[PDB]
Amino acid sequence: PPEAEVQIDRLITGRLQSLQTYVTQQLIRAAEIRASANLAATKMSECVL
Amino acid sequence: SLSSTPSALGKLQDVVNQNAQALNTLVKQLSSNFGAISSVLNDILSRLCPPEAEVQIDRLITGRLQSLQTYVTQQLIRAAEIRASANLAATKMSECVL
Amino acid sequence: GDCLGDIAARDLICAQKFNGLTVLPPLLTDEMIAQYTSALLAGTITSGWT
Amino acid sequence: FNGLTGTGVLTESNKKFLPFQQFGRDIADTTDAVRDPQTLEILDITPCSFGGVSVITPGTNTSNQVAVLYQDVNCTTWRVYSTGSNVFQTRAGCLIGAEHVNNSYECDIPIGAGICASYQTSQ
Amino acid sequence: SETKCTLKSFTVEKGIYQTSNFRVQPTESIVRFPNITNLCPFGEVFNATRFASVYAWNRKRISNCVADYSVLYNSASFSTFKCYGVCPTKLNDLCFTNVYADSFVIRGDEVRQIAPGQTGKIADYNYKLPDDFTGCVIAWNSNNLDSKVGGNYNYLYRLFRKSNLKPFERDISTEIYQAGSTPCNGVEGFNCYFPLQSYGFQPTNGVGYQPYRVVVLSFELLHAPATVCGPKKSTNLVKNKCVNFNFNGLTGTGVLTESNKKFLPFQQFGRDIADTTDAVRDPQTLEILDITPCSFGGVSVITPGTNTSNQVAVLYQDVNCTTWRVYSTGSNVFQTRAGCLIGAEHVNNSYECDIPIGAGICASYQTSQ
Amino acid sequence: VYADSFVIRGDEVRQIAPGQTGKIADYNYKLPDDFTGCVIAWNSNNLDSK
Amino acid sequence: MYICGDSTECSNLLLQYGSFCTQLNRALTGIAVEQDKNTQEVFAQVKQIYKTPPIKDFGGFNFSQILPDPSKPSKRSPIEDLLFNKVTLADAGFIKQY
Amino acid sequence: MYICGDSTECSNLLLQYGSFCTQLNRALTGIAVEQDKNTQEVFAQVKQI
Amino acid sequence: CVNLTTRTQLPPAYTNSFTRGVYYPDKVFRSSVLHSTQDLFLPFFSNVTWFHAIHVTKRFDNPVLPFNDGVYFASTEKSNIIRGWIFGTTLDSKTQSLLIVNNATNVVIKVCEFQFCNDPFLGVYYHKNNKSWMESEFRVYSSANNCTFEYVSQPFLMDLEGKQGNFKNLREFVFKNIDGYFKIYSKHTPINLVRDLPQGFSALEPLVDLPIGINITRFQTLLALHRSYLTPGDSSSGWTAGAAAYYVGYLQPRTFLLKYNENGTITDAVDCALDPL
Ligand SMILES: *[C@@H]1O[C@H](CO)[C@@H](O[C@@H]2O[C@H](CO)[C@@H](O)[C@H](O)[C@H]2NC(C)=O)[C@H](O)[C@H]1NC(C)=O
Ligand SMILES: *[C@@H]1O[C@H](CO)[C@@H](O[C@@H]2O[C@H](CO)[C@@H](O)[C@H](O)[C@H]2NC(C)=O)[C@H](O)[C@H]1NC(C)=O
Ligand SMILES: *[C@@H]1O[C@H](CO)[C@@H](O[C@@H]2O[C@H](CO)[C@@H](O)[C@H](O)[C@H]2NC(C)=O)[C@H](O)[C@H]1NC(C)=O
Ligand SMILES: *[C@@H]1O[C@H](CO)[C@@H](O[C@@H]2O[C@H](CO)[C@@H](O)[C@H](O)[C@H]2NC(C)=O)[C@H](O)[C@H]1NC(C)=O
Ligand SMILES: *[C@@H]1O[C@H](CO)[C@@H](O[C@@H]2O[C@H](CO)[C@@H](O)[C@H](O)[C@H]2NC(C)=O)[C@H](O)[C@H]1NC(C)=O
Ligand SMILES: *[C@@H]1O[C@H](CO)[C@@H](O)[C@H](O)[C@H]1NC(C)=O
Ligand SMILES: *[C@@H]1O[C@H](CO)[C@@H](O)[C@H](O)[C@H]1NC(C)=O
Ligand SMILES: *[C@@H]1O[C@H](CO)[C@@H](O)[C@H](O)[C@H]1NC(C)=O
Ligand SMILES: *[C@@H]1O[C@H](CO)[C@@H](O)[C@H](O)[C@H]1NC(C)=O
Ligand SMILES: *[C@@H]1O[C@H](CO)[C@@H](O)[C@H](O)[C@H]1NC(C)=O
Ligand SMILES: *[C@@H]1O[C@H](CO)[C@@H](O)[C@H](O)[C@H]1NC(C)=O
Ligand SMILES: *[C@@H]1O[C@H](CO)[C@@H](O)[C@H](O)[C@H]1NC(C)=O
Ligand SMILES: *[C@@H]1O[C@H](CO)[C@@H](O)[C@H](O)[C@H]1NC(C)=O
Repeated sequence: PPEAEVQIDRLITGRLQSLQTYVTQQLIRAAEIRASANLAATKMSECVL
Repeated sequence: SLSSTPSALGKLQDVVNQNAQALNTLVKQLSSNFGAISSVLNDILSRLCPPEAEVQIDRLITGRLQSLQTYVTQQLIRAAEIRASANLAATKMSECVL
Repeated sequence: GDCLGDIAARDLICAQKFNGLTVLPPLLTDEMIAQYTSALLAGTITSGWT
Repeated sequence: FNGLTGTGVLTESNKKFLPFQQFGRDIADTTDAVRDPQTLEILDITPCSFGGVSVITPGTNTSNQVAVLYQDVNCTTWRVYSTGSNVFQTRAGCLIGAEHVNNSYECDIPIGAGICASYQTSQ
Repeated sequence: SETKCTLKSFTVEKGIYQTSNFRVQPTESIVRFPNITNLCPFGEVFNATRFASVYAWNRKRISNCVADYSVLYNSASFSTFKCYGVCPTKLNDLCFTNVYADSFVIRGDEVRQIAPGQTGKIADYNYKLPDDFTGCVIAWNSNNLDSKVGGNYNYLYRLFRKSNLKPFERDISTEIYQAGSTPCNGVEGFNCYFPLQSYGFQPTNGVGYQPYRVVVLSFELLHAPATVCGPKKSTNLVKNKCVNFNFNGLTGTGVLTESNKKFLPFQQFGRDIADTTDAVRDPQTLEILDITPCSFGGVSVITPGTNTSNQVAVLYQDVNCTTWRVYSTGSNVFQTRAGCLIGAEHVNNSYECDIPIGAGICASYQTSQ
Repeated sequence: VYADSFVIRGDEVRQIAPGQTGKIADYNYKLPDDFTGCVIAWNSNNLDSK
Repeated sequence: MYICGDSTECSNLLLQYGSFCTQLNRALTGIAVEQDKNTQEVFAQVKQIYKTPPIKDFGGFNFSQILPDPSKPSKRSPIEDLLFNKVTLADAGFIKQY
Repeated sequence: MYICGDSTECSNLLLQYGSFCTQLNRALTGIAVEQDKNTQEVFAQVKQI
Repeated sequence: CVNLTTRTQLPPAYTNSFTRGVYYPDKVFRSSVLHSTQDLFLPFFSNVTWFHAIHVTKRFDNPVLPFNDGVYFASTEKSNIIRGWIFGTTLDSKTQSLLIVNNATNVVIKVCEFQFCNDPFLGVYYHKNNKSWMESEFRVYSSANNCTFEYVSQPFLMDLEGKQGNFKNLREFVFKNIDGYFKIYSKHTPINLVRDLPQGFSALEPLVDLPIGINITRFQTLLALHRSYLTPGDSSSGWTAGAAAYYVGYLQPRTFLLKYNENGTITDAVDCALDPL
């Protein structure tokens, strides 16, 4: 433990960083998809209906 | 109708809840040790001397900066979504009202 | 039991599941989307834009 | 195994190790196979856990009955916490603890894959 | 100037900049320790006629005393001293709670085993110190006390055991150890052993075989009422001012006020949602005090460009102005919904917004401007 | 570069280091917590003893 | 304040990360400015503040629930007053004293 | 599962970061919900089939 | 030592632990807050073994139970029948063990190489003359060599009177043996029950933290016997079981969400591993 916990913490911090990176990228992508979806919804109303 | 069904305004209630929860989260996150012996700077300083104390303090500084960066990134993303809503509202004001 | 049995496949889907990465289903299935699309066409064709 | 510890399910493997190789690893550099120290058989190691669990909850200010969805269980030991005597298989997982009715309705609590749930009447 | 440093510039453009927060400094310090008058039994722990065998070590409770370690300076000399918790230079500023002194005699080569993470006869079968340890290990040579010419055989250690000890366990039994298949029913034959052996301590032994007296001081810090404190002098308690403080070793800065909190008898400190101490029980008078941070905030600066003038106005968001926790009164005080604005004139002429302040108020630089 | 020099008892050698306490560390020779340098010592029983 | 909590030793150690703190606030300032811009883009399209005439007939059309109610302390229409009493905010003023 | 892989010692150490894991999933849940909303905004404009 | 007889043969009873077994996990005051913590706790709604003493079908349960790395103990009493516990491994003079008893005058804690009785007990004799209940027998052990820990409380006089009616006193304890320390948490709650444990919630407070240094794998409960002019004079059969009950559960690592009210009292809790809800 006096040493093991240091090595384990290095990995925990690193894995959390990887997950945060993932979530941030998914949030950015989601915003782009929403914009596309809003456009599609607009077209459905204005081009189809 | 507005009086009867409170959920009508959920869209506006949501932005005052989300941007409040965000700060309550930052305060609560201060309790994390981030790998340190204690989340309290004063415990680190009252028990340890600089050659070791500075390591424990740095673990907390890095962790708190990470929490703040997370907050700012989320606020920037939310701000972009709000701007899009505001642009739509502005468009409607011109095209539906004027 | 499918991921346990078929080790040889080295299926990426199993690798993702074993590491806690989960893919969730949509609420609207392809069949339901098809019904909505068909309704819009029936409307457009028989009562256009009204 | 020779000092290397862990948790998992051991099964016979079709992997062949070169004479000097004692352990094998996956794409994430995690041991996924070992050569047994007394019988030189290659065993594969599969993690014990797997996943896919979520809970459908009426508000707790109404009742404490819940239904549990198991995404990776087909229900036709099912790797579930309880059989529940009310088992409905859907495309979104095995739903245990909810009645299946033939009346369609407007969606209330969405589950997925066309299925929703609600708390209705002796509810 | 604070704005200039933040922006890394000697020129600041027209607009509003945030400039940290309104802060105050502490003016005095408060030191509070329980009024313990007795000196700790350093004599009994370190000047004892006899020490225990390592297989059957003693554990003495220490309480209600002052840990003035300096009393050992003109007497004892230690070859070994190591703290696994606190850096030695800070021991005098702290209070301790569950304080115990373990003591025994071992050979010098075995002194290295009284530490976290070690193996060997002592670490595995006689005295295991935990991996998670707070305390100090102290030891010294006792060749002129614990050695005899024909050998001092009064000191025993365990040589044989079936499994290792867990932290702070003792085993003083004398069952016969079975090394082989034989039942060892009081046999002590080829495959049976009496588990304990003596150390042949003699005055002519080389250093690794000389006896050493070992004392292990176990303790816990800052989470319970103090029973043992270092030799710090206390001060008077100052309330309703920004002060520095030390309450039983716990330091910090803040404003101390009377509290309505009630602590359970065993609780010394209280904490907020971020696990920061926000209340203490005073060590001499058992009064609960709340601790509020000295600083608070809400400060920003309204700046005409610095290429025009150096006059600025300062807004204090959390000041009502009707000592205001401001840097200067300024003789021009305008209270707005956005804060107390000091250093700007208030006029009744509305205009187009120039530098926005907030809550309907804007500012500008206008005419003798 | 400076060389400090003195004679102490062997049990006190352990005190010539950052973070230490004791008669030497506290009252005779205090070495700083922030220290760059090397501490070197040797037995002089055949030189400094009578 | 978030990271060090006025600990002096932390404040000095934190100096090495000062460029990160500056960056965090530049981002937050940018968001804060956009929020006022959004409000103006939506509501300040017309810079002539036209007064509602003394009420004259509109041919039977009743606009009293959308027009401001003169009896109120804040000149909100009956509908607006309802909207304001449904969305709940975190605080009720911007001045909180030490 | 991502960070510890069912190691017990890691799981206990990871408790101090539990507030971060909760935050990561709140973000992912928000995305997941929006994906069904996007689908309805585009295709479920007319409720008469 | 005395080997007791004239006892009938009954299966153990089992009950529902409900929400009992929570104790204050710290020595820090906090209030109006929920706090998540991990420690060894009695799981909620666990299987609790129910032991019983009653004269009637004469029953007097004093078995040796496993300690299993942590014990939840509780009792319901009307007349001070449960007196103490024995903790250790073999309990046969070969190794050290811990004896904690209330002998009606002092609370006594000892750690020695005790040789315990097969049927350890304490007892009270009723004197019809002058209507008195007095502490008489103390068996428990035949020997106590090489004692390393000893504590005796100040004197007190315990009420040894037999009682009729329901149980009035609920006592709960948590016993742990960690890094050489025997930790005890406890609470005393007034009750009015005929049988079994009451439902409800109360957190136990720390009582002692004993620097013992011994290995505990098993423990035994010590009950008092009643003897009187109405019983046979034979020491193995001449006794009354009175009326008392106790419950034993075991602790497991768990995470709990604990709710602290305005005055810092734990008023509720969630067992995070009880179920998906
Ligand atoms: C669950 O497993 C079954 C096989 O055991 C899958 O296949 C169907 O099984 C039913 C049994 O009543 C048959 O009537 C169907 O004809 C089978 N389908 C096919 C394509 O062969 C079933 O698909 C699995 N369930 C899920 C949700 O994957
Ligand atoms: C605490 O006591 C137990 C019981 O005596 C010890 O466990 C036994 O160890 C022997 C030797 O390996 C085995 O043959 C027994 O089967 C074990 N019994 C049980 C119930 O597990 C345990 O080792 C002791 N603890 C320490 C630190 O010595
Ligand atoms: C500043 O404090 C005052 C009280 O001291 C607040 O209340 C107003 O005080 C003025 C004093 O001239 C009175 O005329 C008003 O009638 C009071 N208002 C109310 C609602 O009672 C004042 O609101 C505070 N200022 C700010 C910005 O919060
Ligand atoms: C618009 O409609 C409102 C009713 O919704 C009218 O207000 C009412 O006026 C009568 C008197 O004629 C009062 O007795 C009612 O109490 C009023 N109702 C409310 C809710 O205030 C209003 O006068 C109409 N205005 C116009 C221009 O037609
Ligand atoms: C309860 O136990 C205590 C402790 O063993 C008994 O008190 C001791 O009695 C002997 C014999 O008279 C004295 O020599 C000791 O000095 C006493 N010890 C203390 C600390 O006072 C006590 O008598 C027992 N009581 C009962 C009712 O059994
Ligand atoms: C000993 O090792 C050999 C070779 O690895 C193996 O075949 C055998 O089963 C092992 N066990 C015994 C009891 O011989
Ligand atoms: C130990 O005893 C000597 C006398 O033999 C005395 O001078 C010294 O001060 C004592 N040490 C302590 C700590 O009391
Ligand atoms: C000593 O301690 C007592 C009890 O804590 C306290 O009441 C008293 O004021 C203190 N100071 C003096 C000088 O007695
Ligand atoms: C009780 O019976 C056991 C055998 O079950 C025996 O070993 C023990 O010595 C007996 N004790 C007494 C007091 O008779
Ligand atoms: C455990 O509790 C259940 C009730 O939940 C009961 O049916 C069962 O018999 C009990 N078994 C044991 C060994 O306690
Ligand atoms: C009651 O009488 C008995 C003799 O039968 C005697 O032993 C006992 O001590 C007496 N009790 C009291 C309180 O005097
Ligand atoms: C244990 O008791 C025996 C006597 O039966 C004695 O000779 C031995 O020294 C004692 N051991 C300890 C550690 O006190
Ligand atoms: C807290 O303590 C106060 C003062 O004794 C009392 O009035 C109040 O009812 C208590 N509240 C709770 C929840 O126990």
